Amino acid sequence: QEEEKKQLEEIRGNPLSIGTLEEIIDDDHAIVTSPTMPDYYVSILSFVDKELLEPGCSVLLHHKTMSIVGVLQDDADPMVSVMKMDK
Amino acid sequence: DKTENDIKALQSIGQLIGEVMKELSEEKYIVKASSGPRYIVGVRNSVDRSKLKKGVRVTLDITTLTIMRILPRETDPLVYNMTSFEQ
Amino acid sequence: NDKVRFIKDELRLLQEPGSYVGEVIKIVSDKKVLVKVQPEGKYIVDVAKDI
Amino acid sequence: QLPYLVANVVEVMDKAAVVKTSSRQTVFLPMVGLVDPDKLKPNDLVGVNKDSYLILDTLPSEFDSRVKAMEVDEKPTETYSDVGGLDKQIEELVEAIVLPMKRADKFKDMGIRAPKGALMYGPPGTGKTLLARACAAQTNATFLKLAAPQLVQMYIGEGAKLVRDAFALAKEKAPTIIFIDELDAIGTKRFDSEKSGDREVQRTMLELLNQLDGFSSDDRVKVLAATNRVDVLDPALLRSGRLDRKIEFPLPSEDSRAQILQ
Amino acid sequence: REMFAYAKEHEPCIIFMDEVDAIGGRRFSEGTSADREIQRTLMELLTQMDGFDNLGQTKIIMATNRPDTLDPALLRPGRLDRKVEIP
Amino acid sequence: DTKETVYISSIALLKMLKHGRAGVPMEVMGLMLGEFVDDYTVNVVDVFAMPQSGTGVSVEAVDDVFQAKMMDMLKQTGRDQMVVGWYHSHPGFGCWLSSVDVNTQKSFEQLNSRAVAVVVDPIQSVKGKVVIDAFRLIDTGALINNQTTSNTGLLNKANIQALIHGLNRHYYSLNIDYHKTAKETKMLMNLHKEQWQSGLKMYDYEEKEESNLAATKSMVKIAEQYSKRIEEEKELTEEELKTRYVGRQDPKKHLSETADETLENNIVSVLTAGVNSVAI
Amino acid sequence: ENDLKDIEARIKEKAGVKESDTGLAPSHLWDIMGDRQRLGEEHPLQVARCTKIIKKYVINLKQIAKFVVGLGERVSPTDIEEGMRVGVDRSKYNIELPLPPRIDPSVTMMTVEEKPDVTYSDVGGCKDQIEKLREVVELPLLSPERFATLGIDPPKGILLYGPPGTGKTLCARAVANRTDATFIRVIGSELVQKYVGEGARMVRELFEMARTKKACIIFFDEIDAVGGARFDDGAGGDNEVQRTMLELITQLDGFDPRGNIKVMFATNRPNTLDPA
Amino acid sequence: QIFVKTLTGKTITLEVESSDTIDNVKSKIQDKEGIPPDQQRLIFAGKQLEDGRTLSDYNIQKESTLHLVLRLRGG
Ligand SMILES: Nc1ncnc2c1ncn2[C@@H]1O[C@H](COP(=O)(O)OP(=O)(O)OP(=O)(O)O)[C@@H](O)[C@H]1O
Ligand SMILES: Nc1ncnc2c1ncn2[C@@H]1O[C@H](COP(=O)(O)OP(=O)(O)OP(=O)(O)O)[C@@H](O)[C@H]1O
Repeated sequence: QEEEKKQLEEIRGNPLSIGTLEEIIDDDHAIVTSPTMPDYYVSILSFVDKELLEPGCSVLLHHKTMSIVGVLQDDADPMVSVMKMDK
Repeated sequence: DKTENDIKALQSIGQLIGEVMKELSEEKYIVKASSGPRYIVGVRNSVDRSKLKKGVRVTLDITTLTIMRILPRETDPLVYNMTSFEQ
Repeated sequence: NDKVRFIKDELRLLQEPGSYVGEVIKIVSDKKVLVKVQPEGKYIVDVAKDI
Repeated sequence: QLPYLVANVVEVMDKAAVVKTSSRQTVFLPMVGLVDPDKLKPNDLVGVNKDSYLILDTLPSEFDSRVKAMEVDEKPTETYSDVGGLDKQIEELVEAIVLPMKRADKFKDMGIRAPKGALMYGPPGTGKTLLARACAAQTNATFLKLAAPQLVQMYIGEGAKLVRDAFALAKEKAPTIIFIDELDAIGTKRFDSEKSGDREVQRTMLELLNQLDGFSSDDRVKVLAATNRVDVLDPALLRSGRLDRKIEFPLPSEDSRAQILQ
Repeated sequence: REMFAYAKEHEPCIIFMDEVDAIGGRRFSEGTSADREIQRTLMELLTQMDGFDNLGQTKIIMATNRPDTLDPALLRPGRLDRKVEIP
Repeated sequence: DTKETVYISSIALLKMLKHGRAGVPMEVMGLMLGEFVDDYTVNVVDVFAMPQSGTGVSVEAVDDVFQAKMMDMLKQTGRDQMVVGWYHSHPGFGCWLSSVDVNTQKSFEQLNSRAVAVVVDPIQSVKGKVVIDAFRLIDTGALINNQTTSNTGLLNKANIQALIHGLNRHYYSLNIDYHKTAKETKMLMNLHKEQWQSGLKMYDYEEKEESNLAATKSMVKIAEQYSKRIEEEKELTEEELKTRYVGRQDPKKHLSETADETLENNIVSVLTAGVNSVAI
Repeated sequence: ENDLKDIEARIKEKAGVKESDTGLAPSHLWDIMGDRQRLGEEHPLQVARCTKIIKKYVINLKQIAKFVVGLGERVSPTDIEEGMRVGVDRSKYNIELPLPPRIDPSVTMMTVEEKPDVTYSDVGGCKDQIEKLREVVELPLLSPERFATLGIDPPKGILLYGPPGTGKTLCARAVANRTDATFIRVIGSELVQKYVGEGARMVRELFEMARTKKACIIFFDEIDAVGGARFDDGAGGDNEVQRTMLELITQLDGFDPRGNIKVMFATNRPNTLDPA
Repeated sequence: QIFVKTLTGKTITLEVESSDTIDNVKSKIQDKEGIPPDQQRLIFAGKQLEDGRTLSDYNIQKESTLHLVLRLRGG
C-alpha cells in the first residue's frame, strides 16, 4: 500500500485501452490488433507474468504510448455473466 | 519563368468538395461534403449568390469551410456523347 | 449583477469540450472501472470525487 | 520531402487538377504546373503531399505480391496424350488460342470480329482444370491463374484494384493467358442491395467487364474460365464479344471409357 | 439533371438510355435508408421530366426486356404514356 | 526567479499571428528580437521569419543565413535590436513543447541563460480567448540538487503535458503583458471610426414601416399569452407558482426587450430626420 | 423479514471491492528498468507491408492508406525485400525494422498438441471400416515402398458417414494417437465470420502452414454446415458461406499446392452436400 | 586567434591558427558553449563553412570575424 500501489498509477495512465494480440516475441517485443486503431509493434514492462499470456488474449495498454502492461483474466462477454445465478 | 511559376502554385493548397441540399440566406447556406457530413457555412464575396442553388457542385477550404468556386459539367464522355450529324 | 454572472458563466463553458457516452461492463477494484463506448472499444478509466 | 502518399486523378478543369486520394478524401485543386499536366491522364496515379494535397511526382503502377504470385512456372507436366477423349474440344479450343497468338493473319487479312476468350461448362469430372494444366504447358507463352474468391476481400477497395492490376499486368508481359477456375462465385446475378457485403462483391464483376471491353483482339491476351454450373451465372458475361465461344464438356461415351482406364 | 440542362440549351434533342430497369434496385423493397440512391435516382428522373412542359423541343426514350419487371410507381400512367412492343 | 513579466509590443504580436496563421494547416516558425533586463521585464520588440519546410506536425529552418543576412541589413536603419528568443506554432493542438523543442531550446539557454520560447495556437485563438504562452526551460540538474516572492498571480489548469509535464522538465511558465501605449492605440483604433457621414444617414424607410406594423403584430401574441399567464397563479405551492412554469420563453421580458428597442431605433429615425431637414 | 435485505446490502456498503489482473511477488522491484526502457530507442511502430522497392519504398497500411518513404539507420538496400511485415514510425513514416509474415492465432488455436487416449482396440469392433481408414492415412506415410513400387498413387482423402451413436468421431480421435505426424481439429465456427471474403482467407492459410509442415492431416467435422449445396436466390442469405467452401475445393484439386496432406470428414447428412 | 559572434550579438574568441580541422573546430564551441556541432552553422560572409574545404582555402586571417548559428527544429 506504500510502494506498490504508489508506482503503478505513476506510469499506468488513467486510461488503459484494451485490445488483443496476434503474435509475440521474447525480450518484451510484441504486437496488437484492435478495432479503433491499426496494429502496432510494442514492448513489455516485465511485471505481467510474462510466461502467461497467449494469442487471442486481452491486454491493458498505456494510452499516450502503446505498451503491454497487464492482462485480464477472462473478459468473456456480458450476457453470459447475466444468465448465471446470484439469488 | 517555369521554376518561378511552380512556387506561385504550391502556396495555393488544396480544397475540399461538396454539394448542396438547400439555401437559407446569402450569409448562410448548407452543404454536404464528399466524406459524409452536412456542414453549415458562409460564402465569399466574389461568387454570384445567384448561381448557387440546389444540385450544384462546390468547393471550399478545409478549416473555415467557406465556399468560393464552382465547377459544372461533370464530364464523363464514356457515359454520353453527342451526334451532331444526327442533326 | 447575478444576471451577467450566468451568461458570463454559461458562455465560459460552451467553449468547454464535449462529453462522451458509454456503458459499464463491470467494476475493477476501486477508483477503476471499465466502459465500452457504444460505437467503439473499451477504455478503463478513473472516477471523480463525488461518485 | 519523402513521406507522401498516392492518389488517382479523375479530371482536369480549365491548368487544373482533381484527385481521389487513397484515404477517401477528394480534393478540388488549383493548377499544379509542377509536373507537366499533359504528361498524364485520368487514373494515372501520382504522389501527393499529406496536408496540402497537390501533385508532386508521378510514379509507376506497382503490382501487389498477391498477384505476381499467380505468375507461374511450367511446373505443369501433362501432355495432350495424357488426356483421353476430347479430341474435339481441344481441337476447338486451340483454334482460339495459339493461332491468334501466332497465325492471326488468317483472321487479320479478313480482319473478322475475332474472339477474346472461352468458357468450359459442364459437370464435375470431365477434365476442366486438367486441360488448363495442359494448355499452359504446350504453348510457348506465359500463363496465369486465379480462383475467383482469391479476388474478393474485406476492405472496400481491395478487390477492384487487384483485377485492374492483373489484366494490366497481362497487357504487360504479353502474350498471356488467364484462368478463372470457379466463376460460379462472383458471376451469379445482380443481388440488389445497398449493404457493404453485397456491393463490394459485384463491383468486382463490374470491373471485370470493363476490363474485357477495354482492350481489343490485337493485343494478344486470351482469357478463359470454368464452372460446374450455367443455370446460376449472369448472362452479361455471355454477351456477344466477351466470352462467346463455349464448350459443352459432356460425360464420356463408352469408347472414351476405354482410353481413360488404359 | 446535368444530362438535361446540357440537353436543354442544345434544344431540340432526343434522349436514349438502356438498362433502365437498374434504377429500381430495391425499389423501396424494404424502405431502409441505405438504398437512398436506388430510391432518389428514380425521384430526380421524374421531377425533371415533369419540368419539360412538353412543348416540343425535348423528348425521351427508354427500353428494356422486362417491362413486367418495370417500376410503375411512375413511368406507367402519363410519363412513358405510349408503350410499344417490337417483333 | 519569478514575477517575470513579458511585455510585448503590439507591432510584434500581430506579425506573429499573420505569418503564424497564413501557413495553416502546416506549422511555422520564426524569431524574436528584444533585450533582456536585470531579471523581470524580458521585453520584446519585433519578429521575423526564417525560411522553412512546414508540416502539420513538424518543421525546421532550411536556410541558416537569412536570419543573419537581415540583421546586418537592418542596422542600416537600426529600427530594432539584437535577438532574444524564438517562437513556433501548434496550429490546432494545444500550447506546449515537445522533445524536439527542448533540444533546440537547450542550445539557446546554455548559449544565453534567459532566452525564451513562445507557443501559439491560432485555430482556437478566437477574437476573445487568445491562448498564447511562452516558456523558459529549467536545470533538472539543479532540480535534484533542490522561486516565489510575495506574489505569483496566475497558473494554468489545462494542457495536460503542460499541466503535469509543464513543470517537471518544461519550464518555469511565465506570464505575459502588453505595452499598449497612447501613441499607437490612437493609430490602432483608427479602423472603427466609422465616418463623418456615418451618423446622419437616414436610411430607407421601406423596411421601417415594414418593421413597425410588423413589430406590433409580434407584440400581441406574447402579451395576450401573458394575459393568460396571470390567471390566478396561487396554485398548489409557492414553488408551484414558480416551477410548474419553466422559463420557456418567459413572456414579460420578451415584450419589454422589444418595447424599448422599437422605441430606441425609431426615436433616432424621427430625430435624425428633423436634423437632416436643416441640412438646408 | 423485510429488515434482512436492508441489513444484507448494508454489508455490501461495508467491505468495498477487490480485483486483480496480474503481478508477481519475487521480482517485485521491476520498476527501475521500465521507465528507462520507455522513452528511449524503443518507440512503437505501426505496421504495414511493402509492395515495391523502386531504385522510394512504397507501402500499404492495414487500413487503406499508401505511402512512399525512406529509412533511418535500418539497412535500405540489402536486408529488406518485398513482402514482409515491417516497422514504421507514428509521426512521419520512415521504415525501421522488418519482421516475418503473419501467422494467424486461430489456426494455431486449431492445431492439437496433446495426444488423446483411445485406440483402435477401444473401438466397438467395427473391424473392417478402420482398415479402409488407416490404409488412406498412415500406410502412405509409413510404408510407401509398397504403394509406389507396384505402381499406385495412393488416395489422399476420406469421408465418413453413418447414423449417429456409431463412432465416426471416435475412430478419428483415435488415429491422432497413432499419427506419427501432426493433426488438426478444425473448428467450423471460425469459417463463417461476418466480414466478407474473410473465412476463405482462413482456409488457404490453413494449408499454407500445412504443406510448410511435412505430412499433415486434417479432421473436419459436420461439414454439412459449410459444404452445403448451392442455389440462386435474390435473398440467398447463404450466399457468403458458398464463397468460403470455394476456397477449399479450388485448393484441394487444382494446380497441386498439395503434397502429402490428407483429409478427413464426417456427416449425418451425406445427400445434401454438394457433389464437388 | 579568431573572433566569433552570435545571433544574440554575443562574442566569443578562440585561440587557433590556419591549421584547423572543422571536426576539431566544431568541438571548440562544444569546449565552451556546450553545443553538439549537429546544431551548428558557421558563416563567413554568406559562404557557409563546408566541413570539407578546411579553412586554408578560406583566408581566415588573424582577428577575422565569423557568425555562429543554431539549428531550428520543432514539432
Ligand atoms: N477426360 C479425361 N481425361 C483424363 N483424365 C480425366 C478426364 N476426366 C477426368 N479425368 C480425371 O479427373 C481429374 C480431373 O477432373 P477435372 O479437372 O475435370 O475436375 P473439375 O470438373 O475441374 O472439378 P471442378 O469442376 O470442381 O473444378 C483428374 O485427376 C483426371 O485424372
Ligand atoms: N463403436 C463404438 N464403440 C464404443 N463406443 C462408441 C462406438 N460408437 C459410438 N460410441 C460412443 O459414442 C460417442 C461418439 O459417437 P459418434 O462418434 O458416432 O458421434 P458422432 O456420430 O460424431 O455424433 P454426431 O453424429 O452428432 O456428430 C463416444 O463417446 C462413444 O462413447
